[PDB]
Amino acid sequence: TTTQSYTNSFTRGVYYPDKVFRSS
Amino acid sequence: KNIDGYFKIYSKHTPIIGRDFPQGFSALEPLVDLPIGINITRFQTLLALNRADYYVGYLQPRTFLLKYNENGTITDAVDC
Amino acid sequence: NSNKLDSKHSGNYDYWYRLFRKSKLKPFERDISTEIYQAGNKPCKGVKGPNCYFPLQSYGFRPTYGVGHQPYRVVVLSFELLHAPATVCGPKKSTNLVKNKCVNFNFNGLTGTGVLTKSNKKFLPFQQFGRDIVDTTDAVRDPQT
Ligand SMILES: *[C@@H]1O[C@H](CO)[C@@H](O)[C@H](O)[C@H]1NC(C)=O
Ligand SMILES: *[C@@H]1O[C@H](CO)[C@@H](O)[C@H](O)[C@H]1NC(C)=O
Ligand SMILES: *[C@@H]1O[C@H](CO)[C@@H](O)[C@H](O)[C@H]1NC(C)=O
Repeated sequence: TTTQSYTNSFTRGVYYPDKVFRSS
Repeated sequence: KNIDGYFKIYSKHTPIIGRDFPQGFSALEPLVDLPIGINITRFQTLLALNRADYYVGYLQPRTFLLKYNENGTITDAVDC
Repeated sequence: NSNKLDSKHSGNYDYWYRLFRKSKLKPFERDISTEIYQAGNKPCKGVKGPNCYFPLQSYGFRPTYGVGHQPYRVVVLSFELLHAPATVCGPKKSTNLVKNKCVNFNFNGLTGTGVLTKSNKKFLPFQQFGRDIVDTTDAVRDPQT
């Protein structure tokens, strides 16, 4: 079985869109 | 994601803190890229054997601003 | 021409081929079957000789024929050059570096002009390209170094 609880993601789930180095 | 095929997978492993779902920023790094090119509309999970997880979210096209670290990593991001 | 692997003394009748098929063969179709061709109106499959022939005959090969009868080895290549994710491509050629010099570079498909040298970047392992604030290619990772 499983539950269908709902929560808030807050700030999370950010990946690199590309593979291009960037600084500052 | 399956944009124009070209299946995309990103992963990152954090030992977590006393809580389960944190707020501290954590970048997501790519692992593999290969041309699947098949219809993907349904999603299912697999389990294990034994004798509070599987947090699932969805994505929408949004505009984001990301602060790139001097080393090239990501330190802070903000939704628009 | 393969007259050494498909030819030995005392003959060889290993290969087969079909001169008798009910119709033509559609593009890229294999019709491996042993069905005796019908002649006239007999449903004959027990009769072996007249008016009931085996569908396939032999390619009996020996080291001594004419050129037109030698066991030629034929391999055909079919490509699919359509709008699809490329999977098989040719042997792209690599060259030297020659640093501290104005050199035309063609790094992994990123072609340009300039002078290249060693850097002290902090490229992540997954990283391949480099840029700046104005989105102009700044640094490139050597794919073979
Ligand atoms: C989404 O979560 C927040 C708080 O966690 C709140 O807006 C609401 O409970 C949820 N919205 C739903 C379930 O539609
Ligand atoms: C599957 O994908 C193709 C193109 O990738 C599309 O033309 C087709 O409508 C899709 N079929 C679905 C989503 O059932
Ligand atoms: C590239 O391939 C050559 C040939 O095997 C090998 O000697 C060299 O170490 C390789 N270098 C890298 C960076 O993979």
